[PDB]
Amino acid sequence: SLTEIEHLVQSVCKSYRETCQLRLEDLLRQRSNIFSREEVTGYQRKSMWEMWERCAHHLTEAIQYVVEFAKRLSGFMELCQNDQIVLLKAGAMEVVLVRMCRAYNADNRTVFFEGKYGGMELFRALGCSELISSIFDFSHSLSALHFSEDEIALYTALVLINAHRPGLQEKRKVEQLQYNLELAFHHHLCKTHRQSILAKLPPKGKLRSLCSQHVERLQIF
Ligand SMILES: O=S(=O)(c1ccccc1)N(CC(F)(F)F)c1ccc(C(O)(C(F)(F)F)C(F)(F)F)cc1
Repeated sequence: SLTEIEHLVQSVCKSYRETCQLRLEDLLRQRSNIFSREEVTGYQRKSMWEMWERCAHHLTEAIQYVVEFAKRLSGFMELCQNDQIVLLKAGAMEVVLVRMCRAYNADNRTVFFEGKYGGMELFRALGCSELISSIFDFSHSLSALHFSEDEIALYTALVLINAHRPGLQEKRKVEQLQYNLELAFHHHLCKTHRQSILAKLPPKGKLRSLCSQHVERLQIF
């Protein structure tokens, strides 16, 4: 019914609030805390290897919270061990990317990274301009939509629970789950007068195309 769906919305948003890693109020009030021209040089002078192993640490950490988010998600636990791993190893990464836009400031084109805010010149040492630019451009486009926490909660759930991932065994059951989440998302945008964000959402395939490029560069190192 309908009450079930309102419950599902509430259920999903609680799970995100508990597992958002960084509170929005902390990220917003620290927007004035910017790296000095000296501190950026410090990061710029580091080696690829140090810089890669730092970023890979923050990512793994972020993925832990995404995993904890998936576990609190209604229906996910009921799935088999195979489909759980299929959905996670495909989408955990994609969720992390979506989550990142909260840490992005469009006013000065900076991102929160290890305590302070800094532009993309901070990652010079990684040696991959195009990849970093992708991340910033993607976050910038998502930041203009002013995603609420609940919108992020519901959207990331749908990113993660997708019945189009190859190698699913219990496909029919993942469809059912996705379904209810789609409805929950649409219901809530209606309740909040935010139906507008749908047409402004990233096209399906974009998220996946980004991740696939990021994972390939990463596996090198
Ligand atoms: O905090 S991060 O290191 C970060 C990287 C770049 C810009 C801002 C923040 N981290 C973001 C996270 F949400 F995971 F904390 C992050 C680390 C590494 C990446 C990479 O995409 C990849 F491929 F290594 F996973 C890349 F290193 F390529 F940038 C992406 C994001």
